[PDB]
Amino acid sequence: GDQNPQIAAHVISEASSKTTSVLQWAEKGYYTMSNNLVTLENGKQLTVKRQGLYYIYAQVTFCSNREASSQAPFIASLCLKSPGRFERILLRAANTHSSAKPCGQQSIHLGGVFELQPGASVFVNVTDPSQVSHGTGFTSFGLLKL
Amino acid sequence: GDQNPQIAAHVISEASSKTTSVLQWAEKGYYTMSNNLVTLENGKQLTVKRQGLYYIYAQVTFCSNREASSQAPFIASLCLKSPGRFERILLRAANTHSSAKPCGQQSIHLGGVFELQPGASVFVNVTDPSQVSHGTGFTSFGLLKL
Amino acid sequence: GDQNPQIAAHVISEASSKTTSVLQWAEKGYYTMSNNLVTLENGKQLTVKRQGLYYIYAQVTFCSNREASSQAPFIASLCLKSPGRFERILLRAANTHSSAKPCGQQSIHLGGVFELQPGASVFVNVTDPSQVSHGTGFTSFGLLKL
Repeated sequence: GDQNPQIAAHVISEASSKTTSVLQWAEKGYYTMSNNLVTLENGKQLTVKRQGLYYIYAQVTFCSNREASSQAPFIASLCLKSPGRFERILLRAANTHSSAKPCGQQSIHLGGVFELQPGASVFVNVTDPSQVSHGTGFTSFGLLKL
Repeated sequence: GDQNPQIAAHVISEASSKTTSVLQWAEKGYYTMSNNLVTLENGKQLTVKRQGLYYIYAQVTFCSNREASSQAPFIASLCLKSPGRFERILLRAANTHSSAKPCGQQSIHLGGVFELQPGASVFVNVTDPSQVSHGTGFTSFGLLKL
Repeated sequence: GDQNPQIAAHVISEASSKTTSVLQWAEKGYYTMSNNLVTLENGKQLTVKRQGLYYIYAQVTFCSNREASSQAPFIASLCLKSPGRFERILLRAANTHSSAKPCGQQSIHLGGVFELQPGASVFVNVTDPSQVSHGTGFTSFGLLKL
């Protein structure tokens, strides 16, 4: 206050206690939720209350074994739920593990501009949630209205 | 309409049928072209009609063999054509294949703020176009005016 | 002039001549410093003179041996100095080297939205500065006010 009412979010990773495969987040650590027109709904997803173009991003780090998760690539997907609609993938990134190298810590950065409908919402899928790296700083998600 | 006339683009990968090495794009899938002051020109490049600072980004995923493409690193470059000017690289990212691991799916994220002249334009170069991953969600390109 | 007075920066890598581990930058090559309300202070850090939300990003490429830097992962961190405050990490990315593969060129992209206080400032830490790749286009840092 007053220095906020742009629409923007930045949210921090947290481990799911359920079989997952969508990422959970919190409003903790270095977080942003600049106003009531974004919210973290659990979800866990970022829900916008205004239509328009948004820059949307995620970062996922994981630590992984090649010979153990041999299935085969890690992939993180930015996905969209719009009201009364099926779900879409917006972005995906793959990284390999590569059989048989050891618990390698790797990151993924995803980002682009998309239209959102009022009522929104965006989330992140991964193939390998147990392998995900829970920070600090390592795994995050957010958006900004342009 | 009306919810658009920011300058912004987001465009989706597509395979070239020519020996390449610049990426081709389409206005398909989750795409954005928010007004007539950006266009996808083929090219394929994003052409802006206004000067100013832009955030510009690409994401390139590829699937690659180490022992096969042994040449040696994959590199994706964000490059600039300005009117009556030579061409410049703005950003580059390298990823290794690493001789001899198998068709490993890897991604690259590129992004930064740059000045563009009226009439523009930006494109993406790669070393290894055949290895590029054509989505969905995998390979993309765009920009936003700040 | 006039086409600038957004707050934005984009700055280019340069090798430290000191034992480091924070990255040095220059206002060279494709750089941006859109006004006196951002500066590159050495530092080297980006210092803002206004409070508010910023998109902040870095890209770090490095070339690395697994068996040589065996310690074990490369990590780049976006960090914050706020006036009269301790220092915080905003973002981190890890990449592995993976013992024993050869001088592999790899990149990292970091980015998110954060609040900055007047007087600011942000910088990038790495584990392995000697391994860092000094462009052109390879290693960069910047921000934009939203």
